[PDB]
Amino acid sequence: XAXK
Amino acid sequence: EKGIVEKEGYQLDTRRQAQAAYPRIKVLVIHYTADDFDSSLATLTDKQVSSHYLVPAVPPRYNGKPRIWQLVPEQELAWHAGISAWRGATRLNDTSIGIELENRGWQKSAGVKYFAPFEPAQIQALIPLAKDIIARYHIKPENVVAHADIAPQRKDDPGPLFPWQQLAQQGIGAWPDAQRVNFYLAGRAPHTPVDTASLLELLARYGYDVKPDMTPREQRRVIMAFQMHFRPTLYNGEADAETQAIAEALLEKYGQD
Repeated sequence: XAXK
Repeated sequence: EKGIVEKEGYQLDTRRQAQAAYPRIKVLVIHYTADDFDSSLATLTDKQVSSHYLVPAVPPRYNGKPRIWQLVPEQELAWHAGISAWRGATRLNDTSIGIELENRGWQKSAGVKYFAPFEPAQIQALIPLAKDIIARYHIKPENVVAHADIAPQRKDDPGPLFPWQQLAQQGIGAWPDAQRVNFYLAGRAPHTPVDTASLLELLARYGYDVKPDMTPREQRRVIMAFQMHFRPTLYNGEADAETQAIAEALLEKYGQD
């Protein structure tokens, strides 16, 4: 894997 | 009262509903964790990244059903997509739901980046959750995507071992009609080299982030991302006739929005  | 709502300061009249009202959620993004369950759960509840769902590799079962972890209300965005682009949109966190799948990802083993197979129990758990999500928001098949699809320079997940075709047969995500891929192949051997620029245009229009001046490396990552999803037998990022035909058949069937 995730990834703001 | 009959379609009337009270507030501090004003009344709302809800009696007249507009025809033009649509979900804010349009995209379902698939990830792997590259880490074990407890560690992924820790990370996805911290202050740098999150996802809406976390599916264990083999979900425990209760009441005859696999248990999946929901970390973030669907109404809210999760920090899963990052810097991202799909089909004209950016900031994919804003408009997507993110599902994280406990899976090791890739490990370089004698230079060869080797990916990890997905536990069939996990895929079996994923299918009804994806179906419900897709129903709820009327998510179009082409908007069920890999993270690599929306950030091809940064991410590979969920990778070339992810069973996209299996999911497509369950009504989850985009897949080209085989007769049309053959039609667009137009007599070429699958690995016949094709013009890179021409292929990138098609990928751009299908939804991939393609910028006007890219190094060969960067052009490879885009094509590779597409192949990992739609032609996983070879995902070296070289433009060939099979890759192009798939892109052409996808565009024919699902368009560009």
